[PDB]
Amino acid sequence: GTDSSQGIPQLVSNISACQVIAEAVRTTLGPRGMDKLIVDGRGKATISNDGATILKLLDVVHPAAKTLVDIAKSQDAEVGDGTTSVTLLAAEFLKQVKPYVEEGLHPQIIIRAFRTATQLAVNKIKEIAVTVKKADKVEQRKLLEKCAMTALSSKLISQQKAFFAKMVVDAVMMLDDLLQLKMIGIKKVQGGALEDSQLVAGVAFKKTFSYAGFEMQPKKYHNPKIALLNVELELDYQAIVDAEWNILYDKLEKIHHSGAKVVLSKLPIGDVATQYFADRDMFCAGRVPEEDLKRTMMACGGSIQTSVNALSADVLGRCQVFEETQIGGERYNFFTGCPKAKTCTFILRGGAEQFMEETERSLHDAIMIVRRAIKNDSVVAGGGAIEMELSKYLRDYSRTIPGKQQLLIGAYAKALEIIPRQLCDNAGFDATNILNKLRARHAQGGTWYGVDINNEDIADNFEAFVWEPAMVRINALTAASEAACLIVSVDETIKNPRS
Amino acid sequence: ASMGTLAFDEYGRPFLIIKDQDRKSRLMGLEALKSHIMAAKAVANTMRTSLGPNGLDKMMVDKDGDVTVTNDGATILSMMDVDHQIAKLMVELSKSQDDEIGDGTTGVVVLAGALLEEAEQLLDRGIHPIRIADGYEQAARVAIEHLDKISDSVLVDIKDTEPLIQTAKTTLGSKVVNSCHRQMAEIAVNAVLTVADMERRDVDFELIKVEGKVGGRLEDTKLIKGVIVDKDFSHPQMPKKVEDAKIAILTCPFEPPKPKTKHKLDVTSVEDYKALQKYEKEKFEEMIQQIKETGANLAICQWGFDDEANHLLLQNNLPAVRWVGGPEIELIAIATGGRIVPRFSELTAEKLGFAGLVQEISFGTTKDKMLVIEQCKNSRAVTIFIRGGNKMIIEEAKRSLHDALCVIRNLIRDNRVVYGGGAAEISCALAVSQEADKCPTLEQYAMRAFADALEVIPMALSENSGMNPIQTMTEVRARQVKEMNPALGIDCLHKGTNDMKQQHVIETLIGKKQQISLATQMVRMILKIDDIRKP
Amino acid sequence: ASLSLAPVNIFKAGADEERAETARLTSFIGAIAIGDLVKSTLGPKGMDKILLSSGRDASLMVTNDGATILKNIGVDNPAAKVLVDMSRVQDDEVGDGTTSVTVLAAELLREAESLIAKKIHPQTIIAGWREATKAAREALLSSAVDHGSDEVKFRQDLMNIAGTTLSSKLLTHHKDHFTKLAVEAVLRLKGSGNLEAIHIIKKLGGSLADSYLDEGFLLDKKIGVNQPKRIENAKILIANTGMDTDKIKIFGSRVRVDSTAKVAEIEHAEKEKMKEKVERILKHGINCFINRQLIYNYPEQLFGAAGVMAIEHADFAGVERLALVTGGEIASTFDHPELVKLGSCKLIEEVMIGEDKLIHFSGVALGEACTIVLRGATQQILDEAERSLHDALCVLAQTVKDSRTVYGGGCSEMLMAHAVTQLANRTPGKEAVAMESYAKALRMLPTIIADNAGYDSADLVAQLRAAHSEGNTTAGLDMREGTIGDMAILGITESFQVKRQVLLSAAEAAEVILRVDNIIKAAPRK
Ligand SMILES: Nc1ncnc2c1ncn2[C@@H]1O[C@H](COP(=O)(O)OP(=O)(O)O)[C@@H](O)[C@H]1O
Ligand SMILES: Nc1ncnc2c1ncn2[C@@H]1O[C@H](COP(=O)(O)OP(=O)(O)O)[C@@H](O)[C@H]1O
Ligand SMILES: Nc1ncnc2c1ncn2[C@@H]1O[C@H](COP(=O)(O)OP(=O)(O)O)[C@@H](O)[C@H]1O
Repeated sequence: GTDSSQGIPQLVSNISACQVIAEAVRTTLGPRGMDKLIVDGRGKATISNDGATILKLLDVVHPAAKTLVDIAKSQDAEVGDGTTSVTLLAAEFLKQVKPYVEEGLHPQIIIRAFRTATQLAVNKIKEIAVTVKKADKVEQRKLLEKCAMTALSSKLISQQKAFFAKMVVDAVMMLDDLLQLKMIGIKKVQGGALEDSQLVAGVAFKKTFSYAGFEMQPKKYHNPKIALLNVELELDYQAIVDAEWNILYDKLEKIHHSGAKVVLSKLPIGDVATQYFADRDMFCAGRVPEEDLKRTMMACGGSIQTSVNALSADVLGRCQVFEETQIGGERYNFFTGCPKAKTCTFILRGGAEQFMEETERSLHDAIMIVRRAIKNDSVVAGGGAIEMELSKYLRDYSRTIPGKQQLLIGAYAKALEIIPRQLCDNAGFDATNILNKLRARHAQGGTWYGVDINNEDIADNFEAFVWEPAMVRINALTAASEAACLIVSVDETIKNPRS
Repeated sequence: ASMGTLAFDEYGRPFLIIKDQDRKSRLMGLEALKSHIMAAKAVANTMRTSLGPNGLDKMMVDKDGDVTVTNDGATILSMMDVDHQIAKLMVELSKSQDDEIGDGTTGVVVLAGALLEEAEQLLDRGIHPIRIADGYEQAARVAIEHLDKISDSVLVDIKDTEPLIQTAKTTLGSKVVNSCHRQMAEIAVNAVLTVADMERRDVDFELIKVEGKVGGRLEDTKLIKGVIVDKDFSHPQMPKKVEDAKIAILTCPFEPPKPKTKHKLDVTSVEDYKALQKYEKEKFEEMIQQIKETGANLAICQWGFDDEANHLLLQNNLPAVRWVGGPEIELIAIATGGRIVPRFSELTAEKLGFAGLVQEISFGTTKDKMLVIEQCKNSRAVTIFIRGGNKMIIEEAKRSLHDALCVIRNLIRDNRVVYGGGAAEISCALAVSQEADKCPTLEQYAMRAFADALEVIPMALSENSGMNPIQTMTEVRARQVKEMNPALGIDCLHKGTNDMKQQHVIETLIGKKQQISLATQMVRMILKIDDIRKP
Repeated sequence: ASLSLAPVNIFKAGADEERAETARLTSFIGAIAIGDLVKSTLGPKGMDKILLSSGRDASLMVTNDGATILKNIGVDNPAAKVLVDMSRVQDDEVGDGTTSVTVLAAELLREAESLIAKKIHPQTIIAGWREATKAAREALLSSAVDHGSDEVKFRQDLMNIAGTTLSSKLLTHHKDHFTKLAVEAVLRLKGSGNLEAIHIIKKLGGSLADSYLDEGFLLDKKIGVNQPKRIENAKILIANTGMDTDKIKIFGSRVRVDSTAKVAEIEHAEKEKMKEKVERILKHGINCFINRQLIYNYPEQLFGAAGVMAIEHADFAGVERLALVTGGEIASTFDHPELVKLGSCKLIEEVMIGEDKLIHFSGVALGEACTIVLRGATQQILDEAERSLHDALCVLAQTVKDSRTVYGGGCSEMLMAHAVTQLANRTPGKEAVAMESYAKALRMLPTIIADNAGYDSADLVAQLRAAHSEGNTTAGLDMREGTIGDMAILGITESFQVKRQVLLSAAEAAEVILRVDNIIKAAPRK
């Protein structure tokens, strides 16, 4: 029975709620970051190492927490995955300004000093950012291939990893249209060696009991296109039963007259009637997935039929060739051979049943890492190197400012240090010694030494090809500073219930 | 410790942050991992005693009060009161293992428990779970290649039964049913070979239903090639024996149809009432004539029918039954080739089934009878009707038959097999020890940790009966270093030798391969959890 | 690593699971309780037991048979539920020996926990018990005898077996008359196992010696007002026709009229249809009519004008048995007088016994039924009488199905004792000790058998041991003198199949119980 909603008490309550939100998702930062199974309460436990997904599934009622989560989501939808980084940085700002608002520092002074320090950092980062785009990136792609290496370093899959990186990089050159998350997908295949994974200019979807009609399709067909039908095709007595037979007969006649190689019906197509429905003389299917559709209208333009005897020019339109082969002993259904097949799928060929999560964490990062490397030009050493450099700049400039902004900028610099701290925490190493060595080397020795996840020691991450877009870091830091400013700018909470 | 931090403020004024943390609980990292692995102790050391031929059975009761005694580990852990999320995750681990293998449920749980326990006293030395996960993956690949060293294959022919009988007998020896060992071995072989598909495809469990009721003796167990229904004839005076029964499938009540639309009919004169009576009588006579048209020797209903229809059917000497469920009608139709007749107008000559032999069996003074069809020429269903002391021995026989069918399916869908009984796991321990000897120390710790944990199978095998663990280990690996064989294990029943080949201890290689793999991956992903925030 | 001393646990509100040794303790004490509640009803000196439900209902049972005793009892031990299940299975198989198998299982579990205290493992116990059960079955097979081929020998064996079965019941005073009645009823069934063809009346007043198996029947229905009170040599007609508040099954029709003349005409229509239905009933040539449902005033008045008896509220089982024994048929359409079968009757009258009126039936056509009048003093002594008669009929029917017999009353029991004794003496190991405890429980069953009368135990055990040592597989105890005798001469005979089933079921249930180690309890609902 404790009530605390006064200005300073409400500010400390809000920033403590932000601290709790950060504490919830502290340990998921980094490639070797651990996770938690969270059950939605309906019996469906959820595992996802990405922090953004964790916040998406997470639900918190505090208004300050809600604002912080909203800012994190806004950052997520813009560029890369910096949600964990920005949330941790803002929470560090708040927890290090705790001992400043706790005794009388007015919020506006803090807001002004935070804006000044943010401008100082965003200006001092541009003197250190190095552009590599002209260093043999579009052609003679050894550097970009090494960037692909960095996303999957220190693993026995290295023999397969080199081929997979060349795979994804060639997919990038032949899809260098600012690739996104949904433009490229993956499909799971059971059995086979890891090396057997190979790229197909299309999609893969195994046919099930309610997917396809019959086997031995005309694979080598010159112009097979997807045809979607919104009419049932599967199988008082003389009033509805004869009507059903007439409907079946006219639908079969429509299918025969259309001549579409691939036919999709809205009702499921049962395999028990495979011998009954093998007389269609061309491939028929049903219950098409929405993802498969979305990967086919942009591929070569599958059509949709919406009448009893609907016929369109794209039921048998111009697509290159159809693929349907035995994959692991079971024949799949590939909607390949499309002039605008802007969807390359990595066939997950491996002998591990539970390898899907490792594939998602190991194949989705390579395309993203190379895409972010290509999109931006100026890059800085990662692994906390840029954070340590910014911390050193802000700490050495704070002592140069006469006024109340000095302590605020000092706390800001002290709060920019969590990224190496969190990375070495998730690596499992003791944070004190590694952070100590990194800070000493960065301040005295070099301006780009960063954390190493492989040997667990301080190293010049610039040489380790640990890259990151300068603009992405700039906007992430700006968003974190804006979030901190907004959450500090709170004085009173008003609810005024209608009831 | 208790209540977290006890300050209530930073200076002394009234203040509060956490809502009632006194009766809440906060866990951060190591303490949460200890809670999870302590749950792992609970589940594993509860499960362990049902391992091996001397594996005893368990009594587990839910909040409802269901009486259940079983011997297949997944069955023990299936309905037990699971409270902790990782314990539940182990539960569906066992469920998945049973679904895609059907044997070795005991092995996965005990192995995971041992791995997690040894991991916790690893953590007690101050080591981070990522290193343990990597070392366990290395142990997994070492174990997999060791299994691949001594693999062996069998025959996948439909007529082959003798090695199949030996493997089923080895699987069922650990159960209570071992009194009629060879008899039920033959029974399971007959049941699996009655209906089977060789096109590398599965057998639907909706097509095969196995049930049995109390009474009789264990030796009375046999194979029934037909459909069994726990229903009797509509009229008791009707003689229970019918031959050449043309099964007339019916799924509609013998009552006039009525639309669901809100309608009202008004009766105002004697003529309307008399016409309605005459219409009802004529429609009932029409229904009787339609039934008599085909001259079928068996009509099966769904929702029953009144006494007037009962007398009409009795007067016509037309066999019939009532109160038969929809799934039962569907099973009868699919086994006998019949069609669906949802209404009177659909009763045609092409929508009737047939049974080779329909028999009713009575055990004496029980007041309840049963009707079973059998000898179907193209039967689509098989079943085993067991007799025994009481309900739970019958249920144990059901589960034993399920395990036998599972092991036969494993032998069929893949011929690759090995021998266990403490042999394969001890060979894996030797291999993991060798790689540990040739391993860098930091991960050699986890290597030897995994070896020690995987050596838990002979631990439970010995303590379920009583022989010494360590001299058994010594003799076993002495014989294994003297000569290598996948069948140098434990002599559970004092056969004299530790050679499973002589004792025909056979299990599929795929089952134990997936055992090791699933145990490794789930142990790792449990090691990737260290946070609990119970309110 | 157990829960004996653990800082943390996993339990729900009120949930506390319990370890293996105390699981054995609880399950076996529940089994002991079940055995104690079913024991003391063995042998000719069996003592009846009362039931009183813990609620206000207080269900009261009086019976000498333990199967009914264990039917109605609260269950908390799952092993107790196992025992109830196996006893019910034995009851569904045969009539006698259910208490024998139950007490055998209870004492086996007693010796099992004794062996557990004696520091032995359950698996060795199960192996030894399997071996001993095999040996005991062999020994029982050694002295099995069948005499079903000879009809006179079969009747003598039926006499002896039914007498032995009824001796343990209260009817031992009139045992001879009851045995003769049971033989007559069983041979009147022509060997059929149709228990529903047998009914016994529970009427109050009189002495139990007056009981008799009348060839006819008894009707508990009431005679109509205008209907004649005595119709002889009538025809038995059974109908399913409702003929009460008769209406069409169509519920979608309602009366929406603009004048009461329409309603009056409608009512005239239903009364005319009632008259037509009565004419349809009468055109079949009937004089006695049996109905399941009630009868209104108009049909009974018309029948009294027509001089036709009407019987109402006769359930489906009774009318079906009447059709089976007489020759009638159940009907629902009366437009087919020639397609409805009727029975043949000889005597229908009323009898007054005490202060109650009963419609007496006699002169059956087929005689495939058994009805016995019982002059029980009270309701509970009646219930005991029907229970004993049903058990006698069941054991006679089982002996008819399988005529192999043995000599029990402790004689066969000591035969198994001797067999298992030699088996134990001819093998070493804890297996021999376990099966010696087995045999000791086997011998302890006659301890209760004889101590229901207060006789000596050890002296008779030694005497029967010596008698079986000379080979007397017929030397058993006699409750009259407490000495040995020839069970063949003394008439104590038991069915081979029943005894073998009892032994095998007891061994199987014991094996099932010993294979459970740990019992876990979820959160109690209360
Ligand atoms: N191989 C590596 N070694 C060291 N640090 C790495 C490596 N790969 C990625 N990182 C670090 O991970 C950070 C990016 O993580 P992020 O994508 O923000 O996680 P999340 O997606 O959970 O928000 C970068 O700042 C980079 O320093
Ligand atoms: N006769 C036997 N001799 C030695 N080991 C046996 C014997 N029978 C079974 N086992 C062992 O018991 C283990 C588990 O069997 P069990 O628990 O009965 O069923 P499941 O294999 O489904 O767990 C197997 O790994 C096998 O090696
Ligand atoms: N005259 C007798 N002498 C010795 N034993 C008898 C005699 N009559 C019956 N018994 C035994 O007493 C036991 C008790 O029989 P009863 O109570 O009728 O049924 P249940 O055997 O189910 O208890 C029987 O198993 C029978 O073997």
